[PDB]
Amino acid sequence: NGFPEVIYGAGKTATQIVGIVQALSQQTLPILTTRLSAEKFAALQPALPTAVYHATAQCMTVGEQPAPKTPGYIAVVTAGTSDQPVAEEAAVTAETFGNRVERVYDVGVAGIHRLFAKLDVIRGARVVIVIAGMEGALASVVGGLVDKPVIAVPTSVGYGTSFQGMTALLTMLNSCASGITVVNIDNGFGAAYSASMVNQM
Amino acid sequence: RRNGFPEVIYGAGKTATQIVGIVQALSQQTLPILTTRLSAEKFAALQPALPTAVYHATAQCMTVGEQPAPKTPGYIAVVTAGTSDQPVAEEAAVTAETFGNRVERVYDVGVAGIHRLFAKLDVIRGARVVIVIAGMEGALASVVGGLVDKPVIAVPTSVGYGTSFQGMTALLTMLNSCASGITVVNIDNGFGAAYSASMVNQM
Amino acid sequence: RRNGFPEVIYGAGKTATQIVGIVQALSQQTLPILTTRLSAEKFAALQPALPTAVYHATAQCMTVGEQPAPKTPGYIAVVTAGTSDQPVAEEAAVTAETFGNRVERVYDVGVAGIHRLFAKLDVIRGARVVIVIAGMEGALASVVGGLVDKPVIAVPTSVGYGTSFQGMTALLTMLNSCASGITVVNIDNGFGAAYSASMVNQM
Amino acid sequence: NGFPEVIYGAGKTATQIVGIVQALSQQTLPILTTRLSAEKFAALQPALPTAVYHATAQCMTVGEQPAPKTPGYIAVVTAGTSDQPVAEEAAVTAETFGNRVERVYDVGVAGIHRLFAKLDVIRGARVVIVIAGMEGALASVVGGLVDKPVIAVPTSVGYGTSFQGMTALLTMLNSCASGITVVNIDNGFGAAYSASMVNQM
Amino acid sequence: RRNGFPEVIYGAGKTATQIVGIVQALSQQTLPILTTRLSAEKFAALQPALPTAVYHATAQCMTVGEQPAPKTPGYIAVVTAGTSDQPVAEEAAVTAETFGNRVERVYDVGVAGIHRLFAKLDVIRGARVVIVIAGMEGALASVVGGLVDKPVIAVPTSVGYGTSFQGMTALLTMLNSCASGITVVNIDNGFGAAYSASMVNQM
Amino acid sequence: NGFPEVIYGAGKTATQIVGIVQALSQQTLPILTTRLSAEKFAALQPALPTAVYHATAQCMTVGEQPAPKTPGYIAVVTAGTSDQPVAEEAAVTAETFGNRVERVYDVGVAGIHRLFAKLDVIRGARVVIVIAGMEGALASVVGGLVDKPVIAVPTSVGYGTSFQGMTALLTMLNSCASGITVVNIDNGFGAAYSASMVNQM
Amino acid sequence: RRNGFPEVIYGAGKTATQIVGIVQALSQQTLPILTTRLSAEKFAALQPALPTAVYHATAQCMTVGEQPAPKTPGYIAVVTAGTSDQPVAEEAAVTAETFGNRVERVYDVGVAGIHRLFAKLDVIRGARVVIVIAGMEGALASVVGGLVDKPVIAVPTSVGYGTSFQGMTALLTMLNSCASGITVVNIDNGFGAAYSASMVNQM
Amino acid sequence: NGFPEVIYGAGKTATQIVGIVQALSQQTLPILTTRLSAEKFAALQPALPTAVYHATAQCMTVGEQPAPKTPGYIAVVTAGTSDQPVAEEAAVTAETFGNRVERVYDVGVAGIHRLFAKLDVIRGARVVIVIAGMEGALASVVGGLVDKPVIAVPTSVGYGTSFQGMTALLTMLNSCASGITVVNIDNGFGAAYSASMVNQM
Ligand SMILES: [Mg+2]
Ligand SMILES: [Mg+2]
Ligand SMILES: [Mg+2]
Ligand SMILES: [Mg+2]
Repeated sequence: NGFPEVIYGAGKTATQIVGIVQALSQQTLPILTTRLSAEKFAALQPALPTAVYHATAQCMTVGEQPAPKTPGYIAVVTAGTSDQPVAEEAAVTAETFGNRVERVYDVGVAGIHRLFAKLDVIRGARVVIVIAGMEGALASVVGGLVDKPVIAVPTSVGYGTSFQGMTALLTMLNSCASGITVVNIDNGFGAAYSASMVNQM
Repeated sequence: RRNGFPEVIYGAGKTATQIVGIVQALSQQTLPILTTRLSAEKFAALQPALPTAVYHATAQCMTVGEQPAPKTPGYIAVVTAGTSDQPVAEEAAVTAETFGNRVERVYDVGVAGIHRLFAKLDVIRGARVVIVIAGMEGALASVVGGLVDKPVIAVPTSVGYGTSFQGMTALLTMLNSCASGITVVNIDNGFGAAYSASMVNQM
Repeated sequence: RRNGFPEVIYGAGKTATQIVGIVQALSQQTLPILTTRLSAEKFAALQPALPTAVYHATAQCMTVGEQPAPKTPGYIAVVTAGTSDQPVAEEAAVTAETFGNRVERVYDVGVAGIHRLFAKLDVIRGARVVIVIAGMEGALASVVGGLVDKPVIAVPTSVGYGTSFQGMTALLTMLNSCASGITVVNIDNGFGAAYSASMVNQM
Repeated sequence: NGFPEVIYGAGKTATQIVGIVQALSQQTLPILTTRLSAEKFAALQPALPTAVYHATAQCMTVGEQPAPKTPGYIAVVTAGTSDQPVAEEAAVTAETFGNRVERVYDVGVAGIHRLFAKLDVIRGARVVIVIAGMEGALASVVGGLVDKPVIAVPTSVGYGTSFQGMTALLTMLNSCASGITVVNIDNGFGAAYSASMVNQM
Repeated sequence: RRNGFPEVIYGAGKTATQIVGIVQALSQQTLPILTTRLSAEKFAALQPALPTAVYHATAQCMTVGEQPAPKTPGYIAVVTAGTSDQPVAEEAAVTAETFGNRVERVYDVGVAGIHRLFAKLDVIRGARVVIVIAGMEGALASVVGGLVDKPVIAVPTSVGYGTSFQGMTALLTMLNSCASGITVVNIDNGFGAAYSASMVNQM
Repeated sequence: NGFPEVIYGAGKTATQIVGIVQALSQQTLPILTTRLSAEKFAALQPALPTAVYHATAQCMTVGEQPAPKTPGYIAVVTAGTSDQPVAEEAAVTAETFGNRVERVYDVGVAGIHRLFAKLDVIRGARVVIVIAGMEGALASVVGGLVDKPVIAVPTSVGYGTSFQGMTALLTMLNSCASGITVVNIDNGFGAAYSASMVNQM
Repeated sequence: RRNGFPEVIYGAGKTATQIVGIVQALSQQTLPILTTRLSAEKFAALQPALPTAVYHATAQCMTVGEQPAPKTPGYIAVVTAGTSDQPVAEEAAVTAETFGNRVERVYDVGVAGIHRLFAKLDVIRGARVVIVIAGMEGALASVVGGLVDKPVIAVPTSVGYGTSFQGMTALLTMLNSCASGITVVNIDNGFGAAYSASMVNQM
Repeated sequence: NGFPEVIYGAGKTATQIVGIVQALSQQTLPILTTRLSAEKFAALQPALPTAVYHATAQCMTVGEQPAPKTPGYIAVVTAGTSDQPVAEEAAVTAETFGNRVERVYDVGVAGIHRLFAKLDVIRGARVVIVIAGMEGALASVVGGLVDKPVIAVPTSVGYGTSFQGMTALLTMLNSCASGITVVNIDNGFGAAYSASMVNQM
């Protein structure tokens, strides 16, 4: 089929992932765990010593770390430092599928000059992924400045009236006619999954 | 006591003769009066009743009276995202001028083509205050906010396609951009924005 | 710089003569232009002004210009749930073809009668991308998503009975289906979906 | 009357259920406890040793476990493993009322072939109960494929934009013209109650 | 394979001739067909096209075909809160009868005057199923639910004053009443309620 | 003026109420504390030994318990046992203001016969106060059966789709033409305050 | 049994002849009847049918019958925020008078110019009950509530600009003001407010 | 530039603020920390002993406390004592930027006479800042009584139907034609930032 396996680390218990990981990882393409608790990564180190963990990403993969299967790369960009978790969740997921990924972090619209410094890197990426929370303006900015496919991920980070990310989700929908397609809140996985399919062309 | 304010009438709540009954009752102070949000038909039956009255179709407002020079040399900037927001922006611009301010309009400056914003950034930054008006693309307030170090009044507009929610999303996004002096007002309320912007300009 | 894109005009924001003032001003590049979401009356007063223009009533769009061969041999699939979503789907299909793509339409493929989906599954799966369009029954994006291993752009539609919320529920359900490459766009935004789908098809 | 008794395990205190269970279970049809805390099942074992507990269902019944009062059975189907709690809450409630119930678990639309494998069992059930959370598509699928009464239960399980189950509740309402009638979020009890009445015909 | 169901057409999505093109194409099975939610003008241009067709203005539905005896001796009860819910209730009643059920209507049984409910409680309780229909006063489903030990399908209606939210509150209240067999359907969906109620009546 | 004093027990700290209670209760009409924590009632017993506490009401009054200043009484009615807290919050507040109050508890619409048993008491009360949460039908029922002023209080108690009491608030508004006026969620104080004014006529 | 209440008909739910069929059927008790929320056209076709009927255009209500003296000497106060709330307030005032109460109207008492409230505060405070009616500026209920020690029934109105949400925000703000006897009713429900206010006035 | 630096105390970790404070406070205008945890103010005292902390404001500034750079002052007014936190958050932020600020606290509409006692002070302030939560009526009152620029801040404080401050945000928007411009919930920083710009004219 070509796609690795993926589970639901937050939806399952501390060991149901490992009870089915051995029934699902019978020497096949590497495994992926999304939404894994920072504490539950320690309660499973003795069960799988050959496991790597990404604290910022809250994801863990046990197996092969593939190589670039395409000369083009995906660009993950984020406005503030508060969205770095869901950014790395998308980054390591786009890495498991076998796509080189370039990280462009802390590039909010409050400092728009920071984007034009890294615009040459963003424009030369087969797909780009915009991440935002409070006032998801970054999507509209990169959408009108980059004529390449963009995936938008809203984040639940923020305080009052952000509505746990709902008001960023509505922003990036309202600027979709610029080449932007948006997925669900905190769904860095679904963005990198779709971005991988577009990059694997 | 009056502190130098022109008179304002809500043109949508009154009938075609109730507003001319309040204009001719105020036609003695020599200070210009203003009427907001009145339809083109609400004025068409008035042109014979008020020969000394001028109407702005795009702004949907009417002002009648001798309008003297601006009270302050500073100018406020009315920034618009797309062509579909020209009504509300002109509603704010024509009412901002009536209170006695100079106003430099900066229209069609959406994020779709940000270079248009950097073209007129010098005019926007050198203004006492800036009023941002945007609809489906509520991002414009965030961009201008972080690029100007002067007060900003954001005004969402109801024009948009689906999920624009008659400008409700534009309201939330402008609210979540209160970083570098962003301040939002009600939906479509170009007047109240220019009301607050006139006091800041004439501090 | 232009990278090979046809021209697009928002037909709902302009008047009947403002769009023919922009068509004849662009009638020199020989590259076809497009106009989205213009009413049948907004075109009826134009047929004498543009003899070389064709209109799609179901799509509510107008394209004028010599349309050459497709730029890529791949084809995108426009999948529709019910007969009531034919407008938006055709809006996406006719604009997806203008950018220079082949498109194989797959209509009336609702979950009410899933066998109709398994009938044309071979055509849908062998396409470079797939655009799903659904209204009250937002489930179609979820089913096609888990059944095709190609990118999918979901487009909710406003048509529906009560609680459909002008397609708002269809938006939420398509958003909660981002498993196997599902990606949603704005309500009724068949154009923006096909805009993104054209770049993925011509990577 | 024919119906057993039922209480509100989460709405009452640790012993108000037992203070009224003896005033209400004076040797009558078996008793039922909905929404009972996993901890409070241990603080009441000494008070009623003849009590059975279902951890997955979070329900406990003290008395007779009846037999099938009708040759037909009710089918409880669920899309993912995250809805198994409210599924078993409905399953054991349909069992107390005296209806045989067939469980068809982990049958999401992401793997639609899993449903057609068990479709012969679902189609031959006097009533079926669909359970879903994220993108409640399963209801519409079974509704258009099974010409038998369907009850729909939305679940609060899920992350962003699921709105604690609200966005599944709206989905199954919008496909009611296919023989689907939907109840409240996490209300596995009300679904099995109605499904029992339909089965007891 | 068909299991004994009459044919149904969504009269709101089609044009005045598209539904008569589907009626005459089905005028060979001798099994009656049904059309829901078609306007009185959508039928007025049809009376010459279908002499063997009967229309129910209050129900906004049309049925054409030889309608035989009921399939089961049991009867379902259609309970209505106020006079303003007669349209949707009759939409459910006329479609519930077409599938081959007897139906005993119980109208104007609002909580404002609960004695009217206790008057016809004997008729309601002795029915195989009961369909409750209510608008601003969504409480009726809760009262009947706790008073009958038979399945109940609740149907909210969009009619109401402010805060009724086109029947959205009626939907929530009927949802929070799932105690004694209450089960809610979509807004105004009298058909789908009667569709489910026909299968329960003919178990 | 005639009205006792009232504070905000949940909005203030453990002793700001007592720091201002002595500046506000300089030998005047009795004092009232709304929304007081069950734990904070113990951290203040040494500061005011002449204080009475109502655990169910989560309110405490320090001073005179007045007598009926009017021969008529207010009736507080509640559908289920889960609304008894906010019911007693209204009951003891209507008692401080000097109105006799009759309690009619556990009278849901699921057992409508329980209401007609106590309808003779409800109908003879100058004001009545309906309390409800899940499916606030009780208000509409008593409103159409009692031609006397009714105050409606929605409660935050309930599970899914109750929206922390929001969906009961909308119900009792939609049946206001029957002599019903509704206040805020869990605002038993504001109901008894208004009911007192109507009774003190 | 009737306890002294006039008759009330929902004028919006019935047709132009159904309400005159209920008026002439009640034209024998000599007790006046009332009809709420009927349009000016719904009465224009009635003036010949009921010569002994009077209509209130601002209130959109019609009352027919010999109206005797007030039942109690106390008076209720109907307080209005702006000129745009005169319809609903008059709907409450004319129905409050029909039940047999004196009512002292206090109009145009918005927070924009609070001195107008302190001018007529003596009249408002000395009333048995007070009904507050406000739209976009829902603050008026909070101000009057803390300034009068008599029961208050708040009534939000649907009139407003953006974000007023057809008076939904006015409903929330009046709900969050339940401090000194504030009690809110449904949107635009001036009748139900006056229904409750008549029982409190005649305790 | 003229503006001091500001961080996000709640969005960062216990020391990321200090890891970048020394890279950002290389002997420049004073530093500002918004939304700082009451506990995290103690875990950083050994790292910066020359730091002052405002418990009510939940903000801490390390450096110069400037002097009035303009003879006019900003007025922060609040209705109840429950909004004093976000009030002091705005007060100390307007103080860092170099504006004298006058505090007018506990001035709700329930006691409107308290406002007219301090109205002479409010009217003589180049900018005023209204703070409110439950029934944000105070903004409309001061807006119609003060012909000077007003900034409105809604607070998340309150109970039922306040919707974590959402229903105050909608109130002050609906009275913007009186010279009122409103910012986000609990955003005392953004209000004082804008109020400073207006005062620095
Ligand atoms: Mg682009
Ligand atoms: Mg079916
Ligand atoms: Mg009554
Ligand atoms: Mg002012």
